[PDB]
Amino acid sequence: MKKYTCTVCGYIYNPEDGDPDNGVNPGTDFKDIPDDWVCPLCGVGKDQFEEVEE
Ligand SMILES: [Fe+3]
Repeated sequence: MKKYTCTVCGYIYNPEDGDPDNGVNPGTDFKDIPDDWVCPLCGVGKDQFEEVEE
């Protein structure tokens, strides 16, 4: 829950929005995101994501 950083490129993930365009429905917790999922426009993979305190 809450938003999250990428790691370096600068693509903050928002769970309330999800990333449905990429395959992650809205309301998907960053933890629940499949490890097969990757940054929308960056090539690294979900790792070392800091929580964004909205
Ligand atoms: Fe990225």
